[PDB]
Amino acid sequence: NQSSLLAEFGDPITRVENALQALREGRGVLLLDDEDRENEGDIIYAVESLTTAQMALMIRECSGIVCLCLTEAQADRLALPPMVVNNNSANQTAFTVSIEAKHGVTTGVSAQDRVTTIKTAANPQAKPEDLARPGHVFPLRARAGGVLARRGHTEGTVDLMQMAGLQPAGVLCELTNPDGSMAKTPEIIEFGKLHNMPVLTIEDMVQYRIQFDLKL
Amino acid sequence: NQSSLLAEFGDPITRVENALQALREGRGVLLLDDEDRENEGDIIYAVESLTTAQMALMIRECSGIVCLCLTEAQADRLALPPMVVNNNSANQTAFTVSIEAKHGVTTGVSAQDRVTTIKTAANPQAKPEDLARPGHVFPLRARAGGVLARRGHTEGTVDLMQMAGLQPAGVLCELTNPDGSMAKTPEIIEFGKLHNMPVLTIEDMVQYRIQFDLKL
Ligand SMILES: O=C(CO)[C@H](O)[C@H](O)COP(=O)(O)O
Ligand SMILES: O=C(CO)[C@H](O)[C@H](O)COP(=O)(O)O
Ligand SMILES: [Mn+2]
Ligand SMILES: [Mn+2]
Ligand SMILES: [Mn+2]
Ligand SMILES: [Mn+2]
Repeated sequence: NQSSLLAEFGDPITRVENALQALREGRGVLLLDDEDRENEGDIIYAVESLTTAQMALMIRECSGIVCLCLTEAQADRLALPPMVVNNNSANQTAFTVSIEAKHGVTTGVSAQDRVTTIKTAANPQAKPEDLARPGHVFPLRARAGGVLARRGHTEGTVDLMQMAGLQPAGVLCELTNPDGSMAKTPEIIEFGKLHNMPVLTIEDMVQYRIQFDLKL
Repeated sequence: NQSSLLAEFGDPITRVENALQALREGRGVLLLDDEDRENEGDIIYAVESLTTAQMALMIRECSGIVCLCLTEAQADRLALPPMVVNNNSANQTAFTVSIEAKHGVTTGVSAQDRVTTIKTAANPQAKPEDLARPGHVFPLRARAGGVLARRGHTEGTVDLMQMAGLQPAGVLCELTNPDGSMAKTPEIIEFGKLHNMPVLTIEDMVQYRIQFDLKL
């Protein structure tokens, strides 16, 4: 069972602490949501240490649809409305209109261009016009309350950054197997081993926030 | 120079004929746009023969942001408005709001789910509600006139399908190098060799349409 499979990463508190420490060191982590939800593992990286090589890894190993998780304040600062008014997607994933950096990029898709666009959007001094729309980076609005309000990877990502003392912005992308099927827990653990990436779950995060009166 | 590099695929007419023949056989092709434009090569597949293995190849070898090129009529039939009203992206790429199949899929990202969503959207009997919005497939509206009106991969894709006698819908995604840089003409030719994919250019297509009074 999943809990058993993740015992080798530690108990849930340790799984969380190790994930926060990796983010502080500028490395990436792997977050699983609930098995009854998507049952998917996302590579997560902090924006402030994001490199081209980290972006290249997400693109060649994940779905390629790399999302920027932002606070509501930061999405508002950028004037990013939701992509659609009545979002009838399954999880109601909070996609804004997509974005490209307006300067410093060419077609927008190269790993470097995506990082340039991500760092431009996430800049606390960003202004709306720094971003052309549409583009090849996909922002997601994290709910206030984080994973204590919505058990999504979006909220997990921004919560991880805050809990780690980092700028509240991170990127994510779903781990995909070579044959196009989505990575399940055994493949996610194995990929974390290869790439020295801690593995944790939203459930670990909820327990942790609800054991250390953590309001972010 | 590029023209020289592509002489080994034939003269421009032959490059086009070989691309149309591969599509009819259900294989994929590689389309380059103008060197002064994006200078990028897209893997293109026809929707009607699209398989999970073909979708898995685009995801692990390309940007992962897989687009469905549709006619204006078909995008209208699906009630797909442009993602943004004032599109200030560089090429004014005609992104609609993104889509997922409403039935037959789980999270939407697996290669199989994307094909399910693509085949649902492209179905000539499709209705708007067959697609949830937003999602993980990105439709693009091809301009009337095709590449004789707009020299984009979008129009190249739908034009290729029509010229080949196929249903006017195809998918595309930009060929990406392992390190995240975008594939340039030498890498595109080499990738076409490996995967037995013809290579052609929008310029080949414009010449061809303007040498065989081809109005589609
Ligand atoms: O759809 C996705 C991004 O395109 C992934 O499923 C991402 O994890 C969605 O976020 P969430 O888990 O918060 O709904
Ligand atoms: O942006 C893209 C898809 O996301 C690619 O550049 C695609 O080729 C864009 O289409 P076009 O060449 O017609 O502008
Ligand atoms: Mn910020
Ligand atoms: Mn998710
Ligand atoms: Mn059609
Ligand atoms: Mn293009």
